[PDB]
Amino acid sequence: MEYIKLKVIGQDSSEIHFKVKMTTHLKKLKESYCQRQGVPMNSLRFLFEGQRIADNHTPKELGMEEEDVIEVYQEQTGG
Amino acid sequence: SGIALSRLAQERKAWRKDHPFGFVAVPTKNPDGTMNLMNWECAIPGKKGTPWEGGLFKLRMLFKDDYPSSPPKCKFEPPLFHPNVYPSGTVCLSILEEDKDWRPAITIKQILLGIQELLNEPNIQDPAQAEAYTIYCQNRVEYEKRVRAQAKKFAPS
Ligand code: NA
Repeated sequence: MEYIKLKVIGQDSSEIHFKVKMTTHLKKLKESYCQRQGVPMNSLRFLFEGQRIADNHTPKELGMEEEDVIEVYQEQTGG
Repeated sequence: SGIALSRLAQERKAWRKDHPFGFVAVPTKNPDGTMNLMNWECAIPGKKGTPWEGGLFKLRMLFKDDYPSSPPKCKFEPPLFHPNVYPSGTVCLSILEEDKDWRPAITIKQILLGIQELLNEPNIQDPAQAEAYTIYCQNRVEYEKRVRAQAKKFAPS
């Protein structure tokens, strides 16, 4: 868009902000977020408008925009 | 490094599930709540039934971006009296060398356990600390005395 700022928010109200291309698979964003939390990739789920974000979803596909929010949750919860 | 961080996340998850009693291993949390898995603050309990018993010895564990193909560096803070710990606190141990006995399959649990065992049974093939070493070999009595005073110094109180 070419890059949009996406916000990832957890239960604690903490935010981490990513600049991503609309074109790029959201796996990289997920991967980085997990890294910043020090937890495996398979332990967190990311939702946009209440729907799970797949590894091969792109911001273009899901219709995302500047400053949109992704909510992150523990799988299960587990993990 | 994705490879290093993905493995250290597995390590941390497994530690949280189950680790040996008395051992501590906590990755460094940044002021902002985010994690630095390349630097872990640890503690080793002195082995039971030995002059080390009762001591809880802090060791820092530092990982490089080529972890797990590379070993961590393991540093006692403060340095300990022991033949195989350099005056720096850095542990001399073969599983902490790619060219000796480090392999990717070695976990943080096995590292900490490896070092706890080393504390108790020194390798006389590696004098890292010449005065601890000389006393170990030539005056076991004074050695044991210093070991017990040091365990006592680092006993939770
Ligand atoms: Na090495």
